[PDB]
Amino acid sequence: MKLKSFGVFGNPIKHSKSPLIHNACFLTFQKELRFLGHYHPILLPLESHIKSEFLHLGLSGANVTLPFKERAFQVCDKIKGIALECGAVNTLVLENDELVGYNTDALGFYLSLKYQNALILGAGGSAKALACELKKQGLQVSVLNRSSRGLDFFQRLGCDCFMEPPKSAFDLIINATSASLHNELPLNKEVLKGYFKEGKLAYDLAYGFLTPFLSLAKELKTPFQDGKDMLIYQAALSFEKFSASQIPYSKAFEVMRSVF
Ligand SMILES: O=C(O)C1=C[C@@H](O)[C@@H](O)[C@H](O)C1
Repeated sequence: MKLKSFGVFGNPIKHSKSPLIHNACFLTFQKELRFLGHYHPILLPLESHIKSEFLHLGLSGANVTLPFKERAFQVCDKIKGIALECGAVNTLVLENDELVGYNTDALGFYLSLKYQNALILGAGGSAKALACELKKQGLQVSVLNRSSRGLDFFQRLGCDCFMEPPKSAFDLIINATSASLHNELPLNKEVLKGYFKEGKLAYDLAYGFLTPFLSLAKELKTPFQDGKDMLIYQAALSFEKFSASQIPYSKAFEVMRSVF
């Protein structure tokens, strides 16, 4: 069989479940695809650069996760699709000797959501894609962080940006904190409790464990959701791109969800 290599770049990367779900898809769709893909986790040092490694490893495609999504937007050769407005790339595909960047987090998030406004905690690649998607949907979006990082990007989208927690009710409260595993509460406990009591959904991008952020929502009987569904939808969308759009995301999603 013709073989193709794929991977996920991140730091850390041990917890990624992308290899498990992508490999299940490559194994079954090799008949329709006429090639056998294999997907591996790739721990990249914080300063090494993505493009050199992508090419050296001979990859046909890759995902990018924390803390490299903004860098991926900068180093890819061409940005296509909604990524153009996300300031972040989580999917790389080698197309006619160009490293092309896409963003499947935006739509993956949308599809994961079964709301009028949202508060996003975070300023990295994930937060950026989510802000882009939520503004596109017609929600009011507030972004809360500890510094002015990413201010230009979020303000140009039309988001309200804060460093002090805004005294407002939010339908969605989203933990998209950057370069973090989400083991800790991202805000003061009482501040979170206040938001959760007036909120409709507490959403955390972390998956594989119940984050303290989600636990607080659970304890308060506020609806909550971790990042599993988003992971699977964004992965299925990436797989569609890895297949050169021959396998639609709906088909990859079914296989991926089952194996996860
Ligand atoms: O944990 C993972 O494997 C991933 C998580 C998200 O950041 C995704 O955007 C990324 O493509 C893969």
